[PDB]
Parts: sequence; C-alpha cells; structure tokens
Amino acid sequence: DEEVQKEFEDFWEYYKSDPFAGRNVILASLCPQVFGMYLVKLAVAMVLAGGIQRTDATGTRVRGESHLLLVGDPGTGKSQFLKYAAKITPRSVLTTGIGSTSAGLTVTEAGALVLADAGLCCIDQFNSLKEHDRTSIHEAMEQQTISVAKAGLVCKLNTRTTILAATNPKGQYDPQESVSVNIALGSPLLSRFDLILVLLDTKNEDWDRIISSFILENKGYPSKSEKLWSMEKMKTYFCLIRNLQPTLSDVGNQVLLRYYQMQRQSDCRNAARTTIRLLESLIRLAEAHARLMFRDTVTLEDAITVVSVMESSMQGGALLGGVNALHTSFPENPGEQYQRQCELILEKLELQSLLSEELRRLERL
Amino acid sequence: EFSLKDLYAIQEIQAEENLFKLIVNSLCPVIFGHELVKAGLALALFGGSQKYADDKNRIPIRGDPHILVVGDPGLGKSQMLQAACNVAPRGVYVCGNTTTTSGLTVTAGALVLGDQGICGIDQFDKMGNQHQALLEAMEQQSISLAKAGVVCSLPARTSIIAAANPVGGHYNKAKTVSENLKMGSALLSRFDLVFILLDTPNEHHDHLLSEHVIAIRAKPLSERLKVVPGETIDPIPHQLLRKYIGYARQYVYPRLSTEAARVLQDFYLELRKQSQRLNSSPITTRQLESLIRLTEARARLELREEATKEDAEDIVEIMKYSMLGTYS
Ligand SMILES: Nc1ncnc2c1ncn2[C@@H]1O[C@H](COP(=O)(O)OP(=O)(O)O)[C@@H](O)[C@H]1O
Ligand SMILES: Nc1ncnc2c1ncn2[C@@H]1O[C@H](COP(=O)(O)OP(=O)(O)O)[C@@H](O)[C@H]1O
Ligand SMILES: [Mg+2]
Ligand SMILES: [Mg+2]
Repeated sequence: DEEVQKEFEDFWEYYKSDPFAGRNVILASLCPQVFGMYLVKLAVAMVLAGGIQRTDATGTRVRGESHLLLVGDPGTGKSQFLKYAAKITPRSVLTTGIGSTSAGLTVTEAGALVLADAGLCCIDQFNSLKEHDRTSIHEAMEQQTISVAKAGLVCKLNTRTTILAATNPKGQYDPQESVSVNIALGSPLLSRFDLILVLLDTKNEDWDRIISSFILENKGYPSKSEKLWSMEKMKTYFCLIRNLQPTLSDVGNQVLLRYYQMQRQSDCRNAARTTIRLLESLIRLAEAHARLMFRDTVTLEDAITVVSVMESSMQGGALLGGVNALHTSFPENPGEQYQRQCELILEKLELQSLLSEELRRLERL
Repeated sequence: EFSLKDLYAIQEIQAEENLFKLIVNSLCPVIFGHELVKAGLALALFGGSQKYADDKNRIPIRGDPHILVVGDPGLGKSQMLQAACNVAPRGVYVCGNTTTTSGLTVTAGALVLGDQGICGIDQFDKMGNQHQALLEAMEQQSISLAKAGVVCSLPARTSIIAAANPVGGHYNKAKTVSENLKMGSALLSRFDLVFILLDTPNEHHDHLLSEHVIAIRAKPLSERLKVVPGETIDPIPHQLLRKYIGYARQYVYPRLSTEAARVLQDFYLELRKQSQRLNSSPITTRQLESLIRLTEARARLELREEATKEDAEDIVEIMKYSMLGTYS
C-alpha cells in the first residue's frame, strides 16, 4: 500500500533541516510509561533494528544480529523494557528462564530458541540459569545453528534469534570489580554480548521528586502534545525498515578502523572486551543505525553516533569517561550536541582532514 | 567408482608446482594466519598406514593421528574445524554438552557413524564424566557392547579432533602447564599434537587482521607457506577437494625409506635424554610410533610412495610446536 510509504516519506522529509529531531521523536515513543533513560532507550532501538548477514561461498557464514544485557539494582525498570520489547516485534516468545527447563533452551520437539526464528527471545533472571543450560547455549549464540547427535539421530536445526536478557547483580554492587567478578560469569560467555549497560542508583534530590510527582499525579506522557505514536505505527515502522540494505563508505570505515587499533592497547585493554569480536560488532551497530534513519549509505554521522554509545558501554576503564545511564534526559537541541561531539572525538584520534569537510557540510544544510 | 573426467581432474591437480601451499591455504580461506595449525589438520585428514605385521597373530596398530587445539577465546578455533569436517568423505560434528556416555559410544554412537572419517568434538573441556569412556575406543580401535560387556564388538575407526578452552578463561603466563589444562597423564599422551595458542597485542599483525576483516565485509616451515601480497593463490573448490582424499586413501600405501628413519631415531634419542631430567610430559615409546605415523602422512598428500629426507624434515619442524619448542 502506497499510503504507508507516503506517510513515512512525508514525516522524514519534513524533518530535513534538523535530522536528529526525527530520531528523538522516534525514541520518545519507546516505553512511554517511564521518564528519562536516554541511552537505555537508544540501545534497545539499535539492537532491535538488526543487521545484515554475509555468508562465504564454501562453508562458513558470520553473524548478522546483536545481543544486549542489562544489570541494575532492583526497582529500575528492566521488566518493563523486556515486556514492552516483547510486543512490538512480530514473533516473540517470553520465558522465565530459571523457570524454564532444558527442553526450551535447546532441542529435545522444538524448544524456545528454535521456536523463535527471525524473532527475539526475551530472557529474564539470568543469574542462576542452571549452569549446564547456561553453557549449552554458547554454540547457539554465536553460530546461529544447533549441532547435536543425541540418541544417534544426527539432526541439525537453525536458530536466528536476538537474545535480550537482564540479570540482578548478586552481591552488593561495587564501582570497581568489573562485572566478571560481581556477576561471576565466565570470560568465554561474557564476550558475545555487544553492550553491557550498568544501571546504578545513587544519591539525588531532584530525580526523586520528579519520579514521585510522575507516579502520584498519574500524569501519563507529560508531553501533552498529541505527536506520540500508536503501537501499530511503530510496529509497521520496525517491520518496514528491515528490508533496506545499507552499504559501507570511505568517510566511514576509517574511523572504526582507527578506534579499534587505538583501543587494542591503551594501558589495560580491559580483560575480555578487546578481542577481535569487537570490530565485528562495531560494524553491525553502525549498519543498524543507518537503517533507522531511512538511508542506505553509512556516513561520518552514523559512525560518530555509534562510537559514543560503545564508549559509554565499557564501564569504568575507558578512554573518555563513564556516564551513568539512569541520570540522563533528552537534550533540548541535539544539533549542537552533535556538533560538539564530532569536534571532541575527531581531535585525539587524528583525522582532522575530515573535520573541515564535515563542518562545511553542516554549514550549508 | 570415479568417472573418467574425475581421473583427468585428479591427474591435473597432481601436476601443480607447489601442491602443499594450494592445500594448506585452501582448507578455509576466511581465517587469516595460523599456518601450522591448518597444516596439522591437513595432515590428519589423510592419515597413515595400517600395519598387519605377523599375520599369524597381528594385534594390529592404529594408523591415524589425533589432534587437540587449546588456546585463548576469540582466536577462531571453531571454523578451522567446520571446514575440516565438511571436506571429508565421511564426517560428523557433535557438541560436548548435549551428549552423554551413551551418546558418544554405542547404546550406534557418534564414533560408529564416524567410521573411516572424522568425528570432531567441540567444547572438550566442559566434559567432566565422559573423559574415561573413549580411552578404550581411541587405543584399541574397537568398541564392545555397553551392556555388561557381553562381547558383541563392532569396529570404530575415528580420527577425533577436539578443541577446548583453559579452565580460567584467559590463560595467564605464570603457572605450570599441567594445572592450566586440567588433564591427567593418561589422556594427555594419547593425542599426537597438542597446540597451545596465545593472544598477545602486537602491532603489525593487528593492522593486517583488521584490514582483512574490513575487506571481507565489503627457510623454516613457517614462511614458505605464508602468502606475500601481490600474487594469486586461487583455491581449489571444496567440491573438487573432497574427491581427491578419496582417491588418495585407497590407491597408495606409503612406506618409510632407510634415509628417513635415521633422522627420527636421532630426534627421539635427543628428546628422551633431555626431557628425562627436566619436567614435562613423559616421552613413552608412543612418540617414536607417532613420528612414523606422521611421516607416512606426508607421503599421501603429494601422491607418492616413499619417505625422502626432505619429507622427514617436515615432521621435525611441525612437531616442535607442542613439544620442546612450546613447553618453555
Ligand atoms: N521511571 C519510572 N516510572 C514509573 N515507574 C517506575 C519507574 N522506574 C521503575 N518503576 C517501577 O518499578 C517496577 C519495575 O520493577 P523491576 O525493577 O523491573 O523488577 P526487577 O527488579 O525484578 O527487574 C515497575 O513496576 C514500575 O512501576
Ligand atoms: N583471523 C580471523 N579473521 C577473521 N575473523 C576472525 C579471525 N579470528 C577470529 N575471527 C572471528 O571470531 C569468530 C569465531 O569465534 P571463536 O574464536 O571460534 O569462538 P571460541 O573462542 O568460543 O571458539 C568468528 O565469527 C570470526 O569472525
Ligand atoms: Mg523482573
Ligand atoms: Mg567452537
């Protein structure tokens, strides 16, 4: 039907002078029952966008999806995000996790991962997921296929799912003692997860009052303007942008290619988020961020936006600094923030030859 | 039976100048680097010979190797094995979490179905109870009934290839080798080669690897196999490489020559006298048989029946990558 394409084209053509206002309005409707949560509401959209699969000729093929994990103190909103993300996507199976047996996480009869082809399998309570069951998924998380020979049958099944999970920080959380110690997950497992966003509750006297007023006054959608969006519209939007095929560029790749080389050895290179499975995700996110804004050419803007999210994902040890995800709000003007971020990033990692061109582009726009 | 065009293609492939590079750099072209590790699998795919000496009683000895790969995560030690299993007359791939004792062994187990082939097993370290269930099948080259052992044996010829992760995730560099693997002296001696891989943050290697992975999505026996950029090494399709192992495994039986045996004897007598005082895995008489079994292997790849001094000089350099060359 031409009506849907015409409406989306009109919406994304009106917002031409300001390109980031459209993305802000897109993000504002995700989980509109909560207040704030900028980076968290951006990472979910980036993960839900998807990726592109690239298969080699003879036998092998690389992954083309993404994964996400959330950790935070009880009473923050993880369950709301999971339940809300379980509805927009066409096909989804919601499991309890520790309440689910081995028949679901693997093959038996089709379980859960096999039953969610081209979907998204929400998982909750990942802390004590029946350690055998929690290691019987290393093969299904990275190769997208199962490979078993139980009872002498030799059966192979396909499973292409995006796993979204959230687990409590068992033991009192500490700013130091990186998640490998607090959560006590093995290094082989805690390397396939693209983003590990840490949610922390602290001392504040303004967020408390704002949240209290929000809940007490029952004021849903404090933005009383009728822009919003219905759930059918967002379902159509996230089922329609999954057909465009973006292609890389030259003003693009070099930024990621230099960032990885500089991050490989600064002084600590963490312990598990430095391997080659970082450049395989820094591309799958940059290609996903270009399918959320109705285009098929990755440019400097998409790379510069995807660098900061990954920079903030690595809690503690980093190269710019850590900002808490909870205490963030939508900026009043995103254009100035983008112009400042580009100037800040493109200095220490030396490509000043592109800063002038990007500023010239931003000028006559 | 092979068609006439099949024989013509096999003869044409045999005529290549450097027949070892075109096979060691075409098993899996996505992975960059790891020349000796791929050469090990290339040798293991062919195999050796079976000795039926003293036919009155025989007590035959197995004629195929066993390779284990252990290293840090993220190196890529799970796609060198998929291609190896795919390029084989008969193969099978099984994980190490969904299979029990009745699965690997007969109860027709995985080993039986992998008769005259490869039964590569992933996630070897996660097994904790089935370790003591394959020591009989690997050595005796036969498996009996699993119901109280009331005879009823059936042949089981396998070439197990396994990959595993150290106990502490990343393998630190200040310990002893025995406690970073969690293996006894019985299961660490059956295997022929046990490669140990490390992940260190170099500069040139990373700069080349990142360029390779960004391009994809848009003299000692360590340099003669490497490709200097500026040439074409166009690989043989796996379809044609699968119909070459079959011809090589049933039309030629290699044997040692008098010249080659001296080098192996000297190497064995040099290893024993030195490592009988130092601390390492004890060198039994199995290594002397292993050198023979692998030197026979480097005579079925080039489609010959002999073991020249040059051929025996290659199982000396590849052997010093899990033994002395690596124990330090
Ligand atoms: N910003 C917010 N606005 C309104 N309610 C909130 C907000 N943050 C958290 N909540 C409340 O907290 C609850 C979320 O519980 P949650 O922390 O997800 O449970 P668990 O700790 O088991 O994950 C919801 O019922 C919601 O009412
Ligand atoms: N040399 C390389 N070139 C390209 N990709 C590589 C290389 N080494 C590793 N990879 C990447 O690593 C992934 C394989 O992970 P792997 O190391 O097999 O996991 P595990 O450590 O659990 O066995 C592949 O997706 C591949 O893209
Ligand atoms: Mg919950
Ligand atoms: Mg593997």
